[PDB]
Amino acid sequence: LHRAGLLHNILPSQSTDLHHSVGTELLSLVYKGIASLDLSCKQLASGLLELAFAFGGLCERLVSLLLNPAVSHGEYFYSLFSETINTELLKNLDLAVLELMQSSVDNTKMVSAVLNGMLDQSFRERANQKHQGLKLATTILQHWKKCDSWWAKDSPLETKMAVLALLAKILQIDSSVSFNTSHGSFPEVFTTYISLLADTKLDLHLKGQAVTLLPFFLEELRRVLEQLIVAHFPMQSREFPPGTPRFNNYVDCMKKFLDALELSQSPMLLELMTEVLCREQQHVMEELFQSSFRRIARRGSCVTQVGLLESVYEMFRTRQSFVDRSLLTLLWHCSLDALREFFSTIVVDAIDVLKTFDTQITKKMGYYKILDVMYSRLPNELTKTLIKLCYDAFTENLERRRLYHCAAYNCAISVICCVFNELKFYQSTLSEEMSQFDFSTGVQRHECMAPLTALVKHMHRSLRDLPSWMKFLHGKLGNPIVPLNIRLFLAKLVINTEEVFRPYAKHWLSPLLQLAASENGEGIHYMV
Amino acid sequence: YGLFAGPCKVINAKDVDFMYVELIQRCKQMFLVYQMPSFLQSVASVLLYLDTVPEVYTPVLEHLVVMQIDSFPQYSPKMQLVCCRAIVKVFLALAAKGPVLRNCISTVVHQGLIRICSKPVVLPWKVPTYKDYVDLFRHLLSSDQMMDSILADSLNHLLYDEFVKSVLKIVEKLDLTLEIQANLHPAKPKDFSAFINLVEFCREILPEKQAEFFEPWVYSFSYELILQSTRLPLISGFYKLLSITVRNAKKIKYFEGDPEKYSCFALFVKFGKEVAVKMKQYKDELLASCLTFLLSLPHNIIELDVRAYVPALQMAFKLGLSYTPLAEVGLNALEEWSIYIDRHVMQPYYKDILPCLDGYLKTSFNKVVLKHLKKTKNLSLEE
Amino acid sequence: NPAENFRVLVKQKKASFEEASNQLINHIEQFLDTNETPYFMKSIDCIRAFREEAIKFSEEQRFNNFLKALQEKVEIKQLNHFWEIVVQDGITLITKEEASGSSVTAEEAKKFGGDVDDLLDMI
Repeated sequence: LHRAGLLHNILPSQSTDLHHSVGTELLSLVYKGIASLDLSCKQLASGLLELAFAFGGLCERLVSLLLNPAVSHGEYFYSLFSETINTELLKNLDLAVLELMQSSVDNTKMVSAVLNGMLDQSFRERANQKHQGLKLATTILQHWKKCDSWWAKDSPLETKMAVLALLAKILQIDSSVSFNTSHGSFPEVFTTYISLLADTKLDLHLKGQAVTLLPFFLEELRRVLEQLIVAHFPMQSREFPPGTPRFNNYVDCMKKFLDALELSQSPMLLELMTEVLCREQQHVMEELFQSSFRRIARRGSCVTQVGLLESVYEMFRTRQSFVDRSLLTLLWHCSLDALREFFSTIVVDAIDVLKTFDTQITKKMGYYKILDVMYSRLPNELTKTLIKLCYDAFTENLERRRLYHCAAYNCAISVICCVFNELKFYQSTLSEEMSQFDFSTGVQRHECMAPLTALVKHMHRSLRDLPSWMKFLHGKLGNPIVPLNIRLFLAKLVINTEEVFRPYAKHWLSPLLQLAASENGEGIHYMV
Repeated sequence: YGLFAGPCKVINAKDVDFMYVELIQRCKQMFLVYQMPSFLQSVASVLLYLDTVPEVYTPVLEHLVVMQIDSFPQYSPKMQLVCCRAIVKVFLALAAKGPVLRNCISTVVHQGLIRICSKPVVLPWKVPTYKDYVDLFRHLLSSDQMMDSILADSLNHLLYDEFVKSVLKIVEKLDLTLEIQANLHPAKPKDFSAFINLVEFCREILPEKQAEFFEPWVYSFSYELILQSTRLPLISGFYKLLSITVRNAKKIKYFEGDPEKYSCFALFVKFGKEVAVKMKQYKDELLASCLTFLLSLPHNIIELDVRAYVPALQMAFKLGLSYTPLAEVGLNALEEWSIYIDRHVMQPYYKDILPCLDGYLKTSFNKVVLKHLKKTKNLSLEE
Repeated sequence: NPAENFRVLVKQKKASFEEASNQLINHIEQFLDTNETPYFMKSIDCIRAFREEAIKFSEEQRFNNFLKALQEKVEIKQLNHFWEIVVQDGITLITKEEASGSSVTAEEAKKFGGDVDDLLDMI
């Protein structure tokens, strides 16, 4: 009959549109069950619930009933049939929303419970749309300041994290395209959000697991970022023993930040995380550092990648470790189109700086380490000259100086690929529901010569006696007067490749033999 | 500390939950070894002791507990027992408060079976398995031997009821779609695999327990399952599930043809006749389910139109000749009915029965040295 | 972060605690290229706290020499974030404090080819 659009031909308005016959029985039965139950009476009470929903105005009565403090019993009645309550209240635009938004100044538990029921139900409401959830989110965004008992030092930490969880559910429900910057009621809740970030009373682990919603986003951002992260890691994380509680909190918060930034790819966060990691080696789990860089390099727009790379590069100007630990991952992995843009953007930016003093040397390492990798794809007008400016750099006849020599030589090895390509180099239903429930809980031997061998293989691809300097190196390592470290370098390199010069091994046996003769640091017998 | 918190609930009670709070971080830290049962039993103890808990942990624990099921494979059996006992303890601790009891158990068993059916079926962090948990499962329902010890300082039937409600919401939740592009072309075969996982894991834990616990569902449950059967009356799972159901019903002797009783019997006879006449178009792994259901009915309902049940039974033996369990169960049903139903009504088709009984009649390291053999530690048609 | 740790250490076993000395030395020293000026603020603050605790129990002359030597150390630290900040915020204590006199006297004492190319071609 209700689907036929009639409810008063059989039950006209008793005193109001509320035909309280349904609600009286509902409350009496739902209370008397404790002072008895059945699946039969469960579905029958559900039926009575949609009978009440057929009548109008009962929603305020339900709001009152769930506030029953009999000991609790109102929240108990809600818990018994939260599903039908969600179903009805979804139709309720904001009336009971305001009811709770006012009555919740004291009520804390059941109000949050029913709010999350609203959230998860409208989340389940997705077959047609979720715009009902969006309108509900906007309404509660406006409603936010009409109940203030939470979200300040007027409430305990449990209360604060309760609203943190509720707003997290909202954000993972709502469209971040709006209310991420200034959008009507956005600042109203956003200043609140910032203030709650500043709450030092909460554990930093809880603070991080709250701020994990950061991909939905400005000086306030960065400044709260530093003022929070400073209070976490003095200089070192592994100074705290692995497995100790605060160390575990550190690893949890850092991984949360890493994944959140990997999703958001916000530049200042990149600077902060690089710098905090660019303090000590492998104490900020640099493997996930570089691997998340590997993801984000293929993600995002090319212009975004270029801007982020320029941000970190400018931040670069130990100082060297900053670029060293970080950039190469992006450079070796970011989109090739973005590489064109970024390099073209920094052609003369690097030309000039290409030509105490230790800082100069560190910058020059970085420049060689970025030019060599940028060369690796494809061959402006000035591009002609800069090549030479690299080679001379190695040709110099304190260990940082040898590192510099290696830097220049590796850069030349790179750039010699396409130029001097000739010889003479001049040395589901179930899945979706499972995810919906996950949503409801909200929780789910030294190496410096590798490029040298690579170039050897490349020239083998492009191509006994050769002015490939295997004559020169044959004479070099044939004499034993060559220093032991140099012989080690040459031997370790030539180990990786000998098939290239098979019709020259008929001579190669002679040096190695006298090298094998009474050979004599990282363990002689290994290489022997 | 977990066994100590109760005494600590006396002096410095407000410390107990305090340390309890940090333990949550630990298991969150444990999220991402096999020390889970330690956590489970410790939290079980403290929650038995604790009476005030921040509710923010209620979903987390729901996520946490299911994790150990997730981690249940690759366990050693001993700490499998340890963790199952810890599960019993956590259930008993949470059973103190009825609301949280019912909601948490519902959601956790639901998510658990979700992940269970998520494990794919075979066709011709180590790799886990799905058949293990049923052993776990039998200990879940055979858990008096631990709830007694915990009550020192019914409930399995409560577990049974929760499980029945869970599987009800499962079977009503998932619905299957297919195409034919006689012919079949599933459109969500992953859901097919999940469904058959559900069937293969339940049709053995259901009958081993007592249908007396299942009794509050006998008319209702099967009905919807029959309803589900009526949705796609070409799925073997319906036949197996209802076959287990009717085994349980004859175990509890529900057939006395109550209005619910007579409705049950009427639906039984009508649907059995319908499937016994539509078996013509059903083949192996489907016709097998059909016949196994048809024999699984008791005498009382099938007294009406025994004749229609004869030919499939005939088939059930000649195909039972090729598949021994089918003939075995058909023979058990036949001897049952002969014991209950009089010979006179069975007399006319005896000349029919005997021809299909000709089957099963035409047929005909480790050395002497003491090593406390591991083979000893490792522990048809003639019947 | 180890600031409170060494505070409770020096007020719990009452020693100079060269471990605390190295903790504060590390807490200060790692400010060279990474501009942690807020961490530098917390650093100078825990320096004041440790100076007070040192004058308190037994480490009067201990942190006297410690703070003095670190004062000339930051003086020779030719940085862009250097003893300028220390002096402008350590207007209270930057040097030794035993009782008075020489202590406040110390406070007052501090608180207030290519080469040829460069030198001649462009001078």
